[PDB]
Amino acid sequence: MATTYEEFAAKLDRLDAEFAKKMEEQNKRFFADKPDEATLSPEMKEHYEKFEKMIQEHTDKFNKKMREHSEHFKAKFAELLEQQKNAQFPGK
Repeated sequence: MATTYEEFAAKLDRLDAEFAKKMEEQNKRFFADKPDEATLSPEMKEHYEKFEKMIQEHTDKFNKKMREHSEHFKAKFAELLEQQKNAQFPGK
């Protein structure tokens, strides 16, 4: 279900606010590698790999300026999963 992420990661690349600060937490993937029930797949680890490359490229500094709108972006994560989940299930 990486789609939900592949769809948001495409539009978030223009914000580098949340996704930019979320990728930096990748290092935590180790300390938090432990099982959390969800046992999510690397579906997001394969796509997010395209964002990190932007961090050191410039996004790292962008997240500082776009951080002003990161308030509404950090929330998008909630709808991110609904983006596709809803895109392939028209009802509500």
